[PDB]
Amino acid sequence: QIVLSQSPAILSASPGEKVTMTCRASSSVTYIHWYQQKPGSSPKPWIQATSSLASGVPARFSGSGSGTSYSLSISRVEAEDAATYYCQQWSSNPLTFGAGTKLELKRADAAPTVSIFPPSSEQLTSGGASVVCFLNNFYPKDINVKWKIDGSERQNGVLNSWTDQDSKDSTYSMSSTLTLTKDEYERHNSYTCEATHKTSTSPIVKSFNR
Amino acid sequence: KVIHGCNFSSNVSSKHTFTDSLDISLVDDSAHISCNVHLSEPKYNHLVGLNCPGDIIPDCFFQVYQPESEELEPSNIVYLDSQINIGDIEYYEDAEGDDKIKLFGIVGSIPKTTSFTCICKKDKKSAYMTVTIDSAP
Amino acid sequence: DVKLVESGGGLVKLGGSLKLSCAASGFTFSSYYMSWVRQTPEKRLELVAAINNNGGSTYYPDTVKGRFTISRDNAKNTLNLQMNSLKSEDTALYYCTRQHYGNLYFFDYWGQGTTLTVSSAKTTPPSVYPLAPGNSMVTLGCLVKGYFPEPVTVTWNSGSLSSGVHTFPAVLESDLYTLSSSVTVPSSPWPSETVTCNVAHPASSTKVDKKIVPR
Repeated sequence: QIVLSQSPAILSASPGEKVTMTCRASSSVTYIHWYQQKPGSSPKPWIQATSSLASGVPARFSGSGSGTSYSLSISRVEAEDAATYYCQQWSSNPLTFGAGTKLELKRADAAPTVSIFPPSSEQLTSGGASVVCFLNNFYPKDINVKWKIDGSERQNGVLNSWTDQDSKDSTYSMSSTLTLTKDEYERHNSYTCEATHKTSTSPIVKSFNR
Repeated sequence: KVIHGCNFSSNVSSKHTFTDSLDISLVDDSAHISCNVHLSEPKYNHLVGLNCPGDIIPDCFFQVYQPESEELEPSNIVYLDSQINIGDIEYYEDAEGDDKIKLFGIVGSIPKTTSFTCICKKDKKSAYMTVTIDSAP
Repeated sequence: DVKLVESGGGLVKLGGSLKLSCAASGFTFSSYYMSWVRQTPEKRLELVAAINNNGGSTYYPDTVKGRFTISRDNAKNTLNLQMNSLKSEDTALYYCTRQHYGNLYFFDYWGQGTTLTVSSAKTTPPSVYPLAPGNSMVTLGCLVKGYFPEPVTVTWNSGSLSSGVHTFPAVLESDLYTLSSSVTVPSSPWPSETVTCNVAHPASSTKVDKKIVPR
């Protein structure tokens, strides 16, 4: 019932930066605990009872707050700090957590590499047709994909998937699939996936003709 | 004057004397051991406190931690002034090397019997003092 | 060392029941409060059930109250979670974690978790479709569609093609999963040299190799 709102959802930082993430409660809480989680493992104790660091947590971390507003700060970010930080309260039942703030490492802006793929002959024999669009190795995370069949927009039948930030190059990738029946796919001729990213005001357009 | 409370430090050349002691440096890593203090008088003229060689949670004794519920219910951090409900509490702090001494002084009766807690951490070791102060019969 | 090891997770039909267990070691189990905390696919953490040190008091949020029962056996150092009338929204990674009154109820140790998947879908092998273009670098793909349950492993050229590969997280589509995998190679080795995606789905004992040929 007590809602903990963590902001920002994604904290982009370069190593060396001083950063702060906030935990705002819907009603007053008498303390906040913080936990750190990295992909592949469980949450770990990080800050106990608002400001007391857990064992082994480096001195660059600190926690503060009271009432409805708490925070976690890093005096100088290190690459190993890239993780999700969760805040947690237990001032009334039920005990609740925030949705997490993911501390993400910055890199130079990179435009996505867009590839469009028609449905395979194998899929067409089964009565279906999936048009796939890959938007690879881009930065920052925010991106938009628009599907156009013969110039007209289409929203239904689109499923999207996003990778986590790459551990080696710090980029993100996205997959977009438009699923149609074989009959629906054969009514039209041109298929287009449009990629809107902050790296350019003009979207990257990839198309094919059936 | 004796301090009714817990000395969690391992030092003997201190200027503060505590009624109870629990050497936190000898508690296991990842353990949470209690040191229980109980005051029972019609009228008090007492010092209550702790000596902790590490972090103290919460900001004792201006703030204290509520006693443990018998039901599955949380314990919150509260102000000691409102917990024991007396308006003239005196607070004191001291430090001896890495040891931190936090005390409060109480004079007179307490309206209702009350309990509260203070937590001491040192590295991976932890101990906590629970205090009960009785109201007049 | 303090250790918490969960077990019992698996696939359960809608409305089904399942029992989770957690083996605790390396500490005085009976001195700590124990809880089951789940992590949803969107990475939200939610308390499911809490029990005090002696087992006399429990708490459940309204999302699972009446359906779930937490218990502990302080003679065996075990924590159990009996889950009845399971719903699709109960699909999550379930962690066993401890707290103490004397640490201000801080979850200072957690297990690795046990996965629960609630679905009435049957085990289905995947359909593997090649993704070929209809430039200096060519991007090829592998569309893996309509399988259940997760996971599917995707490699390229039996693992020798490791650079320039991204496998996208699976999405739910008609109660079955669908994912794609991307591979980037120069224009010179393709189609001059073979590029094949190897998809394994251990739940249905299936392995499919799909060679990518030009359209």
